[PDB]
Amino acid sequence: DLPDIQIKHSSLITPLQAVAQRDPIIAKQLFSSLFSGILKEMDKFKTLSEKNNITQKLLQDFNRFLNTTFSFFPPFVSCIQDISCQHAALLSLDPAAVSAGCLASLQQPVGIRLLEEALLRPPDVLRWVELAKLYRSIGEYDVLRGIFTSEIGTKQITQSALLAEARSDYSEAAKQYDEALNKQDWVDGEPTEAEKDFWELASLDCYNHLAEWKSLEYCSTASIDSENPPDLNKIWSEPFYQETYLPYMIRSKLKLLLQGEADQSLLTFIDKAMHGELQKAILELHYSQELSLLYLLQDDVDRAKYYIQNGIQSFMQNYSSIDVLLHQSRLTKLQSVQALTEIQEFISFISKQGNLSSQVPLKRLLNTWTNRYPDAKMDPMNIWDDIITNRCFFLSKIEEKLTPDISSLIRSCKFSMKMKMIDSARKQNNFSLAMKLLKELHKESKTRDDWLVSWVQSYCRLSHCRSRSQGCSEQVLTVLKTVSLLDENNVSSYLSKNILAFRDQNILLGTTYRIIANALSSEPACLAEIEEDKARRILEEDSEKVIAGLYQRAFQHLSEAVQAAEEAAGVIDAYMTLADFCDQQLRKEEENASVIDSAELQAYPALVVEKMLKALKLNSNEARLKFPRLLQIIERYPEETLSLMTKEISSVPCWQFISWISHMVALLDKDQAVAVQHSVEEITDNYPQAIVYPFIISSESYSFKDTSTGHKNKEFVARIKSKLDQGGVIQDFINALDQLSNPELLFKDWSNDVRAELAKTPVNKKNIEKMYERMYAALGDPKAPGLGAFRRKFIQTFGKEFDKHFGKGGSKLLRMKLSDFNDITNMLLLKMNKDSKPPGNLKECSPWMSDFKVEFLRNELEIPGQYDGRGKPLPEYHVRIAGFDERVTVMASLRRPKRIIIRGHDEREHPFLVKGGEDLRQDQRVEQLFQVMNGILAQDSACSQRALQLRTYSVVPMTSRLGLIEWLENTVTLKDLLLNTMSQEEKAAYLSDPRAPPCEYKDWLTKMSGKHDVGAYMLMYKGANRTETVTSFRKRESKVPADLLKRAFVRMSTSPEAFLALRSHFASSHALICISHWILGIGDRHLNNFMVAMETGGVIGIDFGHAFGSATQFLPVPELMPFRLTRQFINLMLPMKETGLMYSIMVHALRAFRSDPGLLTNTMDVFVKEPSFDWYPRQKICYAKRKLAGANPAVITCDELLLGHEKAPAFRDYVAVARGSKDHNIRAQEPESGLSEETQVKCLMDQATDPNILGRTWEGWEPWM
Amino acid sequence: PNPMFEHP
Amino acid sequence: PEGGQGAPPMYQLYKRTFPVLLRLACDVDQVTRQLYEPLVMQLIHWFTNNKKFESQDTVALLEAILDGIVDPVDSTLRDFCGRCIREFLKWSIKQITPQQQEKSPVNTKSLFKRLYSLALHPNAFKRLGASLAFNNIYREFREEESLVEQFVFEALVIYMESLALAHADEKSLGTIQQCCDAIDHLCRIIEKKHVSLNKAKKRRLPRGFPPSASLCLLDLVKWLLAHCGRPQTECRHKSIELFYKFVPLLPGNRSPNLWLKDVLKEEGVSFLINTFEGGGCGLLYLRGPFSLQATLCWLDLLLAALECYNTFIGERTVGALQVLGTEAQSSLLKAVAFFLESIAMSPQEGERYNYSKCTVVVRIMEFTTTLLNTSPEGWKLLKKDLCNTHLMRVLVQTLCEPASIGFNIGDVQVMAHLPDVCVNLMKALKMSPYKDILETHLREKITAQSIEELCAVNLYGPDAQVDRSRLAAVVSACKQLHRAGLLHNILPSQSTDLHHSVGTELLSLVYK
Ligand SMILES: COc1ccc([C@@H](O)c2cc(-c3ncnc4cc(N5CCOCC5)ccc34)c(F)cc2Cl)nn1
Repeated sequence: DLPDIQIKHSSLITPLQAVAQRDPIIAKQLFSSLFSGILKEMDKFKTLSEKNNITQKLLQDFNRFLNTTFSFFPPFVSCIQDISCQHAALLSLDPAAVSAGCLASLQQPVGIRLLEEALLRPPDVLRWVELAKLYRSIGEYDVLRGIFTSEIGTKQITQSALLAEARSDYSEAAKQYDEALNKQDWVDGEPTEAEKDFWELASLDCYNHLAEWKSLEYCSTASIDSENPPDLNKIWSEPFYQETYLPYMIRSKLKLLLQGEADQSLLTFIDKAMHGELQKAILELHYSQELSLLYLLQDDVDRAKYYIQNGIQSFMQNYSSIDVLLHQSRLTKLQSVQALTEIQEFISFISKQGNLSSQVPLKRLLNTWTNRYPDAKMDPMNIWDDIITNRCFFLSKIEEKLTPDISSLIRSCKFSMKMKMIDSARKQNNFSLAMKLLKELHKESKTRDDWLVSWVQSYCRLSHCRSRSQGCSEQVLTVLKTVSLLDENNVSSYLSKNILAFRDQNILLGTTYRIIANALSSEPACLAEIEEDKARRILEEDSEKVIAGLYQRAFQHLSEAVQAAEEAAGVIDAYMTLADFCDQQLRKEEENASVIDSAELQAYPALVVEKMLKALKLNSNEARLKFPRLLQIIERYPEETLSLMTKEISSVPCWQFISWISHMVALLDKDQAVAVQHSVEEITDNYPQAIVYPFIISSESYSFKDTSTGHKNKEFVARIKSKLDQGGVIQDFINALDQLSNPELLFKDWSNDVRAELAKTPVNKKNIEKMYERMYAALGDPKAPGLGAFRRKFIQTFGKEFDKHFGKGGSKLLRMKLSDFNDITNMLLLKMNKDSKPPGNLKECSPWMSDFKVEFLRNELEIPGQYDGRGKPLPEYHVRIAGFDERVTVMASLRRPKRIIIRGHDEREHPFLVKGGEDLRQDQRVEQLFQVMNGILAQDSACSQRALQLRTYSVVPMTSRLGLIEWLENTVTLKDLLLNTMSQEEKAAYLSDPRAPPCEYKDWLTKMSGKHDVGAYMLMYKGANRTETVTSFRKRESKVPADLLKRAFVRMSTSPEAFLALRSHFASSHALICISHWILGIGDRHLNNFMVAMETGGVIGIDFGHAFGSATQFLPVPELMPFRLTRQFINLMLPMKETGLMYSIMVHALRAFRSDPGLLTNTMDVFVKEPSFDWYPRQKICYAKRKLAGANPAVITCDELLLGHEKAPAFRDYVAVARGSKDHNIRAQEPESGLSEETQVKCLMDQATDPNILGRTWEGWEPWM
Repeated sequence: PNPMFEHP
Repeated sequence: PEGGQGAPPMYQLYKRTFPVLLRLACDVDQVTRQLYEPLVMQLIHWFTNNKKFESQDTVALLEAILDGIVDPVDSTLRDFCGRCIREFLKWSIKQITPQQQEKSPVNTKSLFKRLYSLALHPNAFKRLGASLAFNNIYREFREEESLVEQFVFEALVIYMESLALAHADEKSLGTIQQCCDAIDHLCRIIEKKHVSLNKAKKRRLPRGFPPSASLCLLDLVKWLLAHCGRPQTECRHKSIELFYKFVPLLPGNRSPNLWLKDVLKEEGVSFLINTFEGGGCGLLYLRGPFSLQATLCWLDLLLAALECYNTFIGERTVGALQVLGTEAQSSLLKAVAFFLESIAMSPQEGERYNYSKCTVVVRIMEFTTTLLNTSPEGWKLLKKDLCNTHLMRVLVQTLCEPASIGFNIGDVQVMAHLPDVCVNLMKALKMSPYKDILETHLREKITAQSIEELCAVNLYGPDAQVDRSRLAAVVSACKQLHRAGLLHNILPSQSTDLHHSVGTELLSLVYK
């Protein structure tokens, strides 16, 4: 009847053990918990000496375990390793054994955790090398930058080889590893044995990725012995040899036998290894597939059957024991399944006699194989090579046991599979392997025609791909070897009829010409200087006509490709590769003045618009992101080719523009507001909720001209206005949302307005009369709001209180005209606060939401923050406003916003935030810029593998001085997370102790500057020198706990791999928002402008009040840091530092951002088209362009500091601190601009982490934490 | 001893 | 442990433990079920307690159950969670004190608001969950009165609206059955409650009603009169059934005949046309099969009007002459004739149009049989309005070879009821003043010499296509004729012999 909680221990212990005896994962957790609890208990008694003896015995036991196991059972190895992680006396386990164990069982996260905990508490080069090995096995080349510094006593060449491996450039990597191993002098010292082993292992890995089986075989067998080495038992000796050379020796020899090698050496080794029982167990448990293929070579089909079925059993047993949240271990475990099952299919096909007598079964098999491939861009090339080599061997076997065009039939399949592998290799940037594979395939390419054209097309696009990395004068060479054969006839009945191949040929030719011309534009004649038989090729006068003709032929081929495509997504690429090329030409000519250039580029502006609108007709996001460029191309060409865009826009889906509505409705007051009217008008009726608010802000100020055709311009706006508001539900919703904002704040609004009109000088006409309406209407005579809207319950008390001074205000202050006395105004505002009762404390402060209670089909509110752009809106599923909560809580700011929490029709509860005092158009434009970024960010391959995406909330401006912001669920500010991660004692010490940094910083400023308040900074800059500030900052930050973030992430992680995932995601997200907030320069990144999603660990940026550089340009104390990279953030990444993951993430993001700077620059044009309340706009965009085309961050900081704090008491010291020391900071030792992505990030983080800066910043910024 | 010691 | 810190708030564990408990209480295995179905039940017992009422844990349990009902595929969860809701109501009214069930989210009124929000929703599964919940709690709150009067009227109308939403949802997704059974359960409750307490109180105002403070019963039937011409098929159907079972049980027990007579005489005859045509009174491309949803929607409105007072004239409420005299000026007969004009004429929605085109022709035939089987006879108001030639060609093409007007052979239940309506129409026309047109029409394609010509030289073999399909259709049509009593009227014998010559020859054919 009720739960019988009166339960035994046996009824809990017994089932616990019963499950533990059934599931290895539950057994692993049970053992870990029991062991940790026992070792915790034995701390009470059993004092130091005996317990140290116990832990030493345990450490020896675990070393034993890790060194003696041969079947690396993942739960067992992981249990041992995380038990070791949990106890400090047990950390120093065995870095070599830990590495081998957790790398042989795909348990790298726990080993990484263990080695990082051991590297905490003469650099430990061995542990660092093992950690690097573990990280490298995962990928994680981002982390392998803060590992291999010279300050861990390690050579430069391993760093260079690893960063060569970061790009799939294994040829250079192996070429440097073998150089390292064969370098004798070594005049810095002698590399440690661990680093030598790292070089050899990485060399074997490189020769694995690059399919040189001869080199891999040699390098794997050359270490054990020489003189035809006896890999008969030597590998089984020296247990180091079994996890290092045995896998590679077997793989190399097998993959080499599979392609025809007669050699009967591996077979003997395997035969005599099966005599033993340990060797047989190792060899069957871990390979079971090499054995299958080896015995298929010997035609021993039955042993292949046994070994492959054993291998499937092993896959199953090993996969089911990998823990569920250990992704990318289950992925790599799953990547072998296709090879396993294809060996199985080959055995089944070759066994059944119904096959290999006719040809239909072989044809079906070839078909299925040609339609079954490993994934491109995801499956690494070892998997591809396994699949393709296995299939080639199978086809060879079937061929030689097929007596009854079959040779051509299978050669076609082999050709297709190898071409597919080559495409995949090119996409993954294994250029060396792609080139090699193309080489030995360029013999059968010509024995057919389609094969020849496919081969040359693949070759030339491969050359284009590898062109990007090369600087110049070399990429022209590489792409030039393409046109010499890309011009082959190929019309011999094939390009004549085959449209797709013609299109591809044209696009590739145009891209080659574009590459050559851009390279020669970069270096004008430097490339042509080194040219002997190339001057003819570039020439087909010498300075600019060459480039003009190159662009001309590129445009010709590209337009040919578009027209060929016009007769899907095969046309989208052509449309966009024309639009971007022509627009690139347009921007190129934009920064120069000429007439013949106009006459030659006059064909482009219309062509770009029409092609890109055709792209938008199709579902394209890469074009939808290019939309605001289509509006600057009309404002620049309004006397021509404008009606063309009207024709194109007329037929484009209605919703395809919901993102850019604020762009459009900011144009319906200017002369070319046509070409938009159709789209906005059909939006207004098709989706009458995505247009309401943007149109309300826009129509609030058009200020038409009515000079030529203003009548229709008003008419369209007015018919839209009538089309909207669907009665008065939206308008009175807005009005009620206005009359809970503090009236005092609206009152200082009018105060600042009037103080800027009459009290300065009586020369302003009719503005006083224009404002006369509002101050009677709002916070004036209490009858006025009752006449206008729902009279708030305060304004009658206001009129009663504001009667003695308001009498003269409304009687004689209409023409007060004294303009020099405002003390009465100041005191009346001050006393407005004496009797002020700001909080509503409940929802009767606005009697329209409190009693909303939807009762009629009143065009339901449909809660804002929706219509995110992408896709058809489907307004049906959008949430409607069912009501409002009774309680509203007010956020502690001077502008004192309220966060209301409103109930949707789904009866769920949607928190929100109202602030009716600010124009949030800037916050809306910043958020849509973030949308643009994480759109272009989602196109770069590097930024896509890491899944780099900004997190954005919905900012919906109701009207000027009234906005609505979406409150994201279950996120907490960074400051609160840090605070509640602390203990009570340290919380009290940090908050309520004058030795704490909050009080120490103020006392420092006071004692050195003599000022107890603001302005002590202006003198402090002229005061304490760099050494003093740095010393004070070091001592100051040495007083807060140094692992708050680490503790917070441990406490919410419940696992080793989970902690790594959360920490890496936090660091990745934070570095992304750092670089993004720098590109468009956002300041005031204090500890509350960061939210942490307590469900994912991601970071969210908040409160873009200081959108572009304005915390350094319009503040008493300026901000000189680019973003927030402070002590806690670095300490999160120990034992690594902020030169690994964060640096690499910022470099990838910056490369994606500067690969096409046009997007952001074009997007930020609304700031000048419709400037907001908070010369001015053009300069901000110019700065954003300049720090996006490569520019030293300190230079831009100094420029903004010049523009804002010129002729300041300490301006020169400001710029001195900002620019750097030239002997301590890399940002001062670099050119002003023309700067690389990597060097720019170097300087950027140097500025971010600078005690000469951080030691002297605004106190509220909380620099120490 | 059936140890929850109470009953809801 | 103490209330402050010794009581650890296990809300987070509950949020993730309750759903798996429900999933496990009902999955497949016997032993698991006997373990976990009770455990869930006494969990609901414990959490619905004056001690644990108005607690975050109870809210978590309720949200878990409600997410259980409104869910994708797993069927057993839906009904087990419905039983869970039933137990929740039972023990949240049993263990509780009545004056505490006021503001806590466990309150029955709040739960019903959640159910209603589920009902009105553009997802089929949420509406199905609301229907299941009511189908499980109906036995409660009716044995507990004093709240039936508050919101039974509110619940019934919005379940009707839920069914109206289900109209466009999908083809019999399983939500029409549940919603209809829900309103059925609510019918036999309301039909036993204000029999003697039909008092105009300020009961909870239902959606779609004009604001009022006295809504005892007459507003409901008046709303029915207003908008039972809706194009929502099952919704409209249940609405008219509710009308006919709700016009009794009124003060005076007055007959629907005098109800509709009084309504006509008090509000005008066109009251029964606008309400019975809605937006259908206010189209060439419909001749060809158009994928446009507007065509299907207008077909829907046509059918709604065609069936709405068709039921009223099949009943003795008001005859057709009153509602089709020179007083309505409707598009009824105009639309009928325009429809009959060119019905005979992507494929995927081609059949979508074709089926809905074919679901009305049978409605015209039953409509005509209704007209012809009523006391107010007289073809004058329908002499040649729809009853002209092309209606008869429709009848003859649905009598034989119905795969010409689009009747899909796949619809087994449609083409099994079809002979019934054909025979009923023909046997009603046998008494009609205009029967000769039927005779001539039928003679045009089925007659003796037509039989012998169709009785080709070869009938048995691999020629299953033509020699054995048209003949079978003709045989079926002749069987329908025999059922109607019109075998000889179309196929007479020869005066010379006494045996039916056609029958004798057909017997000889089969025997030989
Ligand atoms: C305990 O939380 C917090 C957080 C911050 C603070 C003060 O920095 C703070 C922040 C703002 C402010 N401004 C602009 N956008 C915002 C957007 C916000 N979002 C959107 C995304 O989802 C999460 C919430 C939140 C606050 C926003 C504000 F107007 C007043 C204050 Cl005093 N105080 N308390």
